[PDB]
Amino acid sequence: QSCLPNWIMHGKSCYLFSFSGNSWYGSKRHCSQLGAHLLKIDNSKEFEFIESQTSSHRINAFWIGLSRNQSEGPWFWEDGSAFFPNSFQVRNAVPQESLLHNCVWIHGSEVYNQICNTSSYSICEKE
Repeated sequence: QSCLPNWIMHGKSCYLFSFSGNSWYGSKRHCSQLGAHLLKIDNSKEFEFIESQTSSHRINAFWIGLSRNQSEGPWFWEDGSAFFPNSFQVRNAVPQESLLHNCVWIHGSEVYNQICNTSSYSICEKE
Protein backbone atom coordinates (compact mmCIF):
# COMPACT_ATOMS: atom_id res chain seq x y z
CA GLN A 1 0.00 0.00 0.00
CA SER A 2 1.61 3.29 1.14
CA CYS A 3 4.66 4.16 3.18
CA LEU A 4 5.67 7.51 4.70
CA PRO A 5 8.19 9.91 3.05
CA ASN A 6 11.75 8.64 3.35
CA TRP A 7 10.58 5.12 4.41
CA ILE A 8 11.09 2.05 2.19
CA MET A 9 8.48 -0.55 1.47
CA HIS A 10 9.49 -4.18 1.36
CA GLY A 11 7.46 -7.37 1.91
CA LYS A 12 4.90 -6.79 4.65
CA SER A 13 6.59 -3.68 6.15
CA CYS A 14 7.77 -0.09 5.83
CA TYR A 15 11.43 0.42 7.04
CA LEU A 16 13.31 3.53 8.02
CA PHE A 17 17.08 3.48 7.74
CA SER A 18 17.96 6.13 10.21
CA PHE A 19 21.41 7.61 9.51
CA SER A 20 21.68 9.59 12.74
CA GLY A 21 23.74 8.44 15.68
CA ASN A 22 21.96 7.46 18.87
CA SER A 23 22.19 4.97 21.71
CA TRP A 24 20.04 1.84 21.55
CA TYR A 25 17.80 3.57 24.13
CA GLY A 26 17.40 6.75 22.03
CA SER A 27 16.93 4.65 18.79
CA LYS A 28 14.08 2.75 20.50
CA ARG A 29 12.45 6.02 21.60
CA HIS A 30 12.94 7.43 18.08
CA CYS A 31 11.10 4.53 16.37
CA SER A 32 8.37 4.47 19.04
CA GLN A 33 7.84 8.14 18.36
CA LEU A 34 7.20 7.36 14.66
CA GLY A 35 4.51 4.83 15.68
CA ALA A 36 7.06 2.10 14.85
CA HIS A 37 9.54 -0.19 16.58
CA LEU A 38 13.20 -1.07 16.09
CA LEU A 39 13.66 -3.58 13.36
CA LYS A 40 12.48 -7.14 13.95
CA ILE A 41 13.91 -9.87 11.66
CA ASP A 42 11.43 -12.76 11.44
CA ASN A 43 12.94 -14.81 8.61
CA SER A 44 15.77 -15.27 6.09
CA LYS A 45 13.87 -13.39 3.38
CA GLU A 46 13.67 -10.33 5.62
CA PHE A 47 17.29 -10.71 6.59
CA GLU A 48 18.37 -10.81 2.96
CA PHE A 49 16.54 -7.55 2.25
CA ILE A 50 18.06 -5.80 5.28
CA GLU A 51 21.56 -7.15 4.55
CA SER A 52 21.38 -5.85 0.92
CA GLN A 53 21.20 -2.41 2.59
CA THR A 54 23.48 -2.77 5.62
CA SER A 55 26.21 -4.32 3.47
CA SER A 56 26.05 -1.26 1.22
CA HIS A 57 26.61 0.96 4.29
CA ARG A 58 29.19 -1.24 5.89
CA ILE A 59 31.15 1.54 7.62
CA ASN A 60 27.96 2.11 9.66
CA ALA A 61 26.25 -0.16 12.19
CA PHE A 62 22.49 -0.28 12.67
CA TRP A 63 20.69 -0.92 15.98
CA ILE A 64 17.96 -3.54 15.74
CA GLY A 65 15.19 -4.49 18.19
CA LEU A 66 16.98 -7.39 19.86
CA SER A 67 18.27 -7.06 23.41
CA ARG A 68 18.63 -8.81 26.79
CA ASN A 69 18.09 -7.61 30.36
CA GLN A 70 21.25 -9.17 31.77
CA SER A 71 24.32 -10.97 30.41
CA GLU A 72 22.99 -14.44 31.31
CA GLY A 73 19.50 -13.90 29.91
CA PRO A 74 18.00 -14.78 26.50
CA TRP A 75 17.66 -12.35 23.60
CA PHE A 76 14.17 -11.01 22.97
CA TRP A 77 12.58 -8.79 20.33
CA GLU A 78 10.87 -5.47 21.12
CA ASP A 79 7.38 -7.08 21.04
CA GLY A 80 8.61 -9.52 23.73
CA SER A 81 8.83 -12.55 21.43
CA ALA A 82 11.71 -14.98 21.95
CA PHE A 83 14.78 -14.99 19.72
CA PHE A 84 15.30 -18.03 17.51
CA PRO A 85 18.45 -18.34 15.34
CA ASN A 86 16.38 -19.01 12.19
CA SER A 87 17.85 -16.08 10.21
CA PHE A 88 21.19 -15.24 11.86
CA GLN A 89 23.38 -15.89 14.84
CA VAL A 90 24.31 -13.11 17.26
CA ARG A 91 28.06 -13.00 17.11
CA ASN A 92 30.15 -12.29 20.16
CA ALA A 93 33.12 -10.11 19.30
CA VAL A 94 33.54 -8.83 22.87
CA PRO A 95 37.34 -8.60 23.61
CA GLN A 96 37.20 -8.43 27.45
CA GLU A 97 34.97 -9.12 30.49
CA SER A 98 31.77 -7.18 30.26
CA LEU A 99 28.30 -7.43 31.70
CA LEU A 100 27.05 -4.76 29.37
CA HIS A 101 26.97 -6.00 25.74
CA ASN A 102 23.20 -6.46 25.85
CA CYS A 103 21.83 -4.72 22.73
CA VAL A 104 22.18 -5.92 19.13
CA TRP A 105 23.23 -4.20 15.91
CA ILE A 106 23.92 -5.24 12.38
CA HIS A 107 27.20 -4.24 10.87
CA GLY A 108 27.86 -5.13 7.20
CA SER A 109 26.45 -8.65 6.88
CA GLU A 110 26.84 -9.73 10.50
CA VAL A 111 24.93 -9.28 13.74
CA TYR A 112 26.72 -8.35 17.00
CA ASN A 113 25.91 -7.68 20.62
CA GLN A 114 27.22 -4.32 21.82
CA ILE A 115 27.00 -1.94 24.81
CA CYS A 116 23.57 -0.22 24.71
CA ASN A 117 24.66 3.41 25.18
CA THR A 118 26.97 3.20 22.12
CA SER A 119 26.03 5.66 19.38
CA SER A 120 25.06 4.02 16.12
CA TYR A 121 22.62 4.27 13.31
CA SER A 122 19.34 2.34 13.52
CA ILE A 123 16.50 0.72 11.57
CA CYS A 124 12.80 1.31 12.40
CA GLU A 125 10.00 -0.88 11.09
CA LYS A 126 6.25 -0.43 10.87
CA GLU A 127 4.02 -3.29 9.67
